[PDB]
Amino acid sequence: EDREVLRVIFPTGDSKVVLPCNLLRMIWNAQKIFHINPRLPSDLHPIKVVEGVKELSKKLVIVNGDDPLSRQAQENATLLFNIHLRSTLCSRRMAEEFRLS
Amino acid sequence: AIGQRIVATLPYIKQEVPIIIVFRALGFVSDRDILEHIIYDFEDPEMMEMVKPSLDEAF
Amino acid sequence: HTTLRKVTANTAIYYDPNPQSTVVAEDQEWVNVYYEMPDFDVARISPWLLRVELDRKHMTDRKLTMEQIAEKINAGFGDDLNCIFNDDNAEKLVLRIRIMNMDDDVFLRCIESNMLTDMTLQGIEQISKVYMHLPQTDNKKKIIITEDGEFKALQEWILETDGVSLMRVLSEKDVDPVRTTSNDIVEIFTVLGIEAVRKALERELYHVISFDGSYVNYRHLALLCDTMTCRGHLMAIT
Amino acid sequence: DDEEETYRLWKIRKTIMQLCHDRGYLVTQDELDQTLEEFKAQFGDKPSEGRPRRTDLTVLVAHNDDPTDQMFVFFPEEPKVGIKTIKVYCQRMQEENITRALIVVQQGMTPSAKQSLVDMAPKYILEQFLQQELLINITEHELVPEHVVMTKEEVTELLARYKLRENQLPRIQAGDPVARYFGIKRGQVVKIIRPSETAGRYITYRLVQ
Amino acid sequence: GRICRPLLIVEKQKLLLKKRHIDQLKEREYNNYSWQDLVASGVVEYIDTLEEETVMLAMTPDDLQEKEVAYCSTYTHCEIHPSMILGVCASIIPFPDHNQSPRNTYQSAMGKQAMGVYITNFHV
Amino acid sequence: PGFVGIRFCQECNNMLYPKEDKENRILLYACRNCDYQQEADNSCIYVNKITHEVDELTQIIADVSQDPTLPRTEDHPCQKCGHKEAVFFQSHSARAEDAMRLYYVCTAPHCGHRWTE
Amino acid sequence: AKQDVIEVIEKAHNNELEPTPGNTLRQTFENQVNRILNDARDKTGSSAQKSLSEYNNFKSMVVSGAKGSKINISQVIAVVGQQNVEGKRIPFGFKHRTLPHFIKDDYGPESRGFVENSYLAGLTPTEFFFHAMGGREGLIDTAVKTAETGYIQRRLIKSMESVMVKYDATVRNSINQVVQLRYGEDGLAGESVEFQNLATLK
Ligand SMILES: [Zn+2]
Ligand SMILES: [Zn+2]
Repeated sequence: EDREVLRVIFPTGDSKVVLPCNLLRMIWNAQKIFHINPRLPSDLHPIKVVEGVKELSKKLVIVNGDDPLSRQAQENATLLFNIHLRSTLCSRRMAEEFRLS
Repeated sequence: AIGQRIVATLPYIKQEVPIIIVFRALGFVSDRDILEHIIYDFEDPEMMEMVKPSLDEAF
Repeated sequence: HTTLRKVTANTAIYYDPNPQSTVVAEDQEWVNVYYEMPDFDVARISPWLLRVELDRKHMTDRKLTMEQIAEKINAGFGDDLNCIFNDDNAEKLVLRIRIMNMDDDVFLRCIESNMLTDMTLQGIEQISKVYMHLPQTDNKKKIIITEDGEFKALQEWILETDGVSLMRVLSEKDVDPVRTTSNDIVEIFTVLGIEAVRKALERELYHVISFDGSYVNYRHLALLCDTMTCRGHLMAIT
Repeated sequence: DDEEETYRLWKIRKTIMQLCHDRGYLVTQDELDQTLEEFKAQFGDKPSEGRPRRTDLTVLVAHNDDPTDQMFVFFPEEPKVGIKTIKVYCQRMQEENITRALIVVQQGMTPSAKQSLVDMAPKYILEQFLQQELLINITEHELVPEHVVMTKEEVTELLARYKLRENQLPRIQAGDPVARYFGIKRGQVVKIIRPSETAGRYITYRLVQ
Repeated sequence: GRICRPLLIVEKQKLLLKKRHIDQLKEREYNNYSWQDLVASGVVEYIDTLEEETVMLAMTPDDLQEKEVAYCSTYTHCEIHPSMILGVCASIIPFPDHNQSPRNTYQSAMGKQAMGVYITNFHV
Repeated sequence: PGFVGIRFCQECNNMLYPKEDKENRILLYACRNCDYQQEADNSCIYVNKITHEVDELTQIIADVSQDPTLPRTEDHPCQKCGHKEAVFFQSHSARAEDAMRLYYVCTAPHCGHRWTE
Repeated sequence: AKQDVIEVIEKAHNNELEPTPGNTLRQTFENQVNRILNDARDKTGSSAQKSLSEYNNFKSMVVSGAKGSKINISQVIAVVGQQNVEGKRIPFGFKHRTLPHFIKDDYGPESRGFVENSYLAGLTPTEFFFHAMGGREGLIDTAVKTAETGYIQRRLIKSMESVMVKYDATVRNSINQVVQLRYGEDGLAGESVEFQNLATLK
């Protein structure tokens, strides 16, 4: 669904975007800080990845409020970043690409 | 109006003046004399038709 | 836009008292081929004739024919201005006008000078020139999504005009009314509205900034463009 | 001369049906996407002689929320519409007990006719449209974002959430092309949803003036 | 008010400035043979901007040589030296034809702020 | 077709304007200053060459062959006199788009033939 | 390149040149000549660039990006190139001539301002004058753009000066009208954001 939303946002196939946090650089930082071995199997549960990304998305608040209007504005404010986050911190990428613990 | 009119902005005069009027004011009333002074080659109808509006405007 | 002057080779006024025996010798064939049957009120004919010569090059460059031209003249001036013409076969594309009933000859000269300027044979006013080309850059190509899910840049013809009638060009057959745009933000505001001109103005400012390879954060352009459009009209920075 | 005339009539009708559907009027899918050949079958392909006459093109739709809230679409024959024609249409609307109408003129409308359209607003909300601006649906343009007329409850919720007055929202003119497409008057707020390259989606709200 | 400059007149394809003129110019301080005698000899001519339009110049007498493909072969004048296109402050730049022209302009402006001895009688 | 020149009265030397005689159904050229009239001989009153198909060879004059600043060529001899040298130049005239065309003039004195390749 | 330009000139002189769509014959000839000479400049610049050693100090400063560009090296070593005034070759300021040293109607490269020398080789007098013309264009641009750009800057500032991010995170002007419900549509400052790639788009 996020893919289709991006496809209607960027009708030309330009994936270059300007976003707050350089997630690939942070993943690299985590790999080097904790001495992640890319060749060994990881101890990260993909369900932990899904749950952690969802809680993170809940904690990134640009528009504050439980009312439905604030909920929709919050959805819109962090839409592109949350898509980037879900596609970068995906369970599969975190399992066979980044191999974080 | 119909074609391209030639005018002359003389000094100390705040309104355009047709060239034919200026030529007549200098003593050249006949259109032949004025075009003798303006057009030196009577075999050239282009110059002639381009001066004709000024004559038509001052008759 | 194509006026009669753009396709005309040369105009002339003659004094033809009887169309049966014309002044010119090469126009005696089709004039009699037209006059042997009474198509119009021959009695309401004026001896002042207005013969215009076209040129095959400009006629072909616009896919234009004497039929369309004569129809346009007889529409702009009704039946008051009779026009006749030959087929598109003679070596010279010629068509002859007369006035139906200031003196007559002056009136013919005046309508000649007017028709050669305002008589729109084909095209849309205010659009001087149009260039068709293939965009090599993907910003003007047609970016679609293939059935496999990949972005594919279709190399298609696009037109660039030298004037703007966005209002008219959009409402033309085989013209895309969705991607056709303009760089005149005032017309975008008049035709599409305040949010359309907001987006277009953002695009044009971005084009001006980035043409030299530079880059400015989008929030600055967005803030400038919101300042110029937050009050429902185009607020100039002046 | 004639095939293009019926093409223009079909295109105008298509834009009108899309417009009525976007305003919330009951429009069947069949007429919403009516092919040109189907239009010729239903109305004809010789408007010049009188098949179809523009008086046969008249539309009458009903709002989805209220069947009694109907709306007309008239297609006057004269290029320059005069005050007498406006009086005739208002008389018809009075007879049929309809309170909203669109007049799709060809060339224009006289100053007296426009003043008549303006003065009697509280009785009959009847709008004026050029056939030239109905040959395209501007809401399908790439530059035009998604406009949505908010309800008074939604507007109250908005002003209560952001704690602001109506004069503090950005504005949209009452004569805006999209405002006229959606037929919105002063005091109404329109929610514009547009894609944003920094946020993904952005909703702004413009007050009509 | 007509700005003009001196130029060497050219015969069929030859300068009128023969070696005898250079000889008399070398002993300028003895025989009082001066520039005015060069102009009076019909060897030099002042040409204004408007008469340059009708003149065919040779940049150097090398242009008057007969070439494998003749460019003009009908010259009328010759430059005394092309470096005379420069003014007072640009005539101090060495090798100005090896600089970017803005640099030559900036020097022509900066030779005027340079220190030196602005005049010999500065003590008074 | 060709252009039409202005013609003047024989009495007042003012230009003759066109007029039509219904009685004979014939073109006349009459002066609006005096009361002179003349029987026209062309029957054409106005001519506009929108294409501007002007033969620029008529605008050239042989004296241009004396210009030291024009280029000369030995490759195009003169067809009228056989002189080898000839000056050439472009149109340099407004209203002429295809003005890269070269016009040649013979440098022989008193020949002054002009042509185009 | 000069022989190529001579060939194009000969074609134009013989009416063997037909215009391309969207341009007049003069403009098409100018396009062909300018393309030939730009190709010559680029080829010569590439030759000079490949000739450079690893010890070359021009190449050192260009490679590091400290100062200079490959075009500067080309102009110092290979060829300075075409001088343009208002985006066109040197105009015929005399009567059908750029200088009194040329014949009339000479559209060749040297006549119209092609500097076939390098800065080390040194410019000829006509190349020197044409280069001075081209450089004067840059000086005029630098000295004339400043007033208009500064007036634009002042106008922009006075138009947006009081727009500010408020404590409810909306962007508002002095009148308290809402310009943006969130700054940049995302409520983020421009210093912390940075370029990234959406991995699921392409
Ligand atoms: Zn007379
Ligand atoms: Zn000869």
